[PDB]
Amino acid sequence: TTFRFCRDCNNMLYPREDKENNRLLFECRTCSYVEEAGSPLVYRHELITNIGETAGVVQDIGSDPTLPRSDRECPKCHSRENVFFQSQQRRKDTSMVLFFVCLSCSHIFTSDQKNK
Amino acid sequence: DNDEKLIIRCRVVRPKSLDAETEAEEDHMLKKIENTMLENITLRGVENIERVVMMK
Amino acid sequence: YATLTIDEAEKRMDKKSGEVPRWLMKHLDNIGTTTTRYDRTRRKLKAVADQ
Amino acid sequence: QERMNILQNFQYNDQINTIFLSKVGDTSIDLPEATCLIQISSHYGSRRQEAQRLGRILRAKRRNDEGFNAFFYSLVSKDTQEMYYSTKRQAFLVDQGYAFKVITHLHGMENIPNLAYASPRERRELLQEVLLKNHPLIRKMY
Ligand SMILES: [Zn+2]
Ligand SMILES: [Zn+2]
Repeated sequence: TTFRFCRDCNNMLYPREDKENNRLLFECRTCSYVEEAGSPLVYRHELITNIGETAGVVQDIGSDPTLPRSDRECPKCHSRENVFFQSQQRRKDTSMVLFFVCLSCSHIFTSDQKNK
Repeated sequence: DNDEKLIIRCRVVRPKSLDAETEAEEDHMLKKIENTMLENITLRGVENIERVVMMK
Repeated sequence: YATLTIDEAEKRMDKKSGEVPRWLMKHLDNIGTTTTRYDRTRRKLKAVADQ
Repeated sequence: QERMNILQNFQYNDQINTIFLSKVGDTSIDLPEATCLIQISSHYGSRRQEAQRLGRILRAKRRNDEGFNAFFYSLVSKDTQEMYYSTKRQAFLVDQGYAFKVITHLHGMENIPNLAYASPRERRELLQEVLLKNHPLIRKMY
């Protein structure tokens, strides 16, 4: 949703309907810090979410020994060594597709040919 | 049904009378309305039924 | 930003009342109740200075 | 409740001795005893209404008093249809025997304390006043 915060007291703003121009105005509840909104979206709720299947990837992901190694193709540097792990989300109806992280360039790629 | 984007849209109708405080708190009641379509609307079937499978 | 007291807060956040309005203290500031210390001193300063 | 309050204020309280009534008092309803009636207007030439109003004061308390005479005045507008309507209305009462004595002069108009519409402009203002006379969740959103 990309919440915006006030620049005076650091409080996240709320949308307010005005009949002067009929535009989305995000204002601060504390000091009336009124600003324009760069997107008409104010509320979003997903039932099935693909965000978090690649979570936890840092610059030192390949240094951890218990993550298994493969010999797949990394399409950024053509490397023969990479680590792989499934989706870290624990949903009961999630897929079993893997995610592969290269060590040379830290590029992530999935093994979903239905998606590809 | 043949569209690549599966979008259904809804709006609520404003009354002819003036609303001095309803429009300010409209977002919360629209959230409540989304919540009451989330679980309280039955497209088809009867209550107290979870999942049906077929066997031969 | 003209913070309020607690005696109204406990009554508002009990289930006695309905939905909390989004701009309640903006309406209170338009009325002029429980404002900042700066405005509270400025009102007395402009009352004394006009005499 | 307002009607009953006015009725007991008429019956018991002494600073209210005059009560103005519409056609409701013409019918058979309970009214306090009175000795004086003033009939300003009426529903055209109805002979029934005259005796209906006159029977209200026929049950006066002072009937045992010697020399007591109940008062029944019929205010009419001269040279207009009040004369015709009242002459038609008094036919049953004069057939019963009552005599309607005419009064064209009242001693006290010259030295009345309160003069109503004495000024010509107030009379004109009254004249143009008469002329100008003739889903358990969506329920909170509305
Ligand atoms: Zn602020
Ligand atoms: Zn690579």
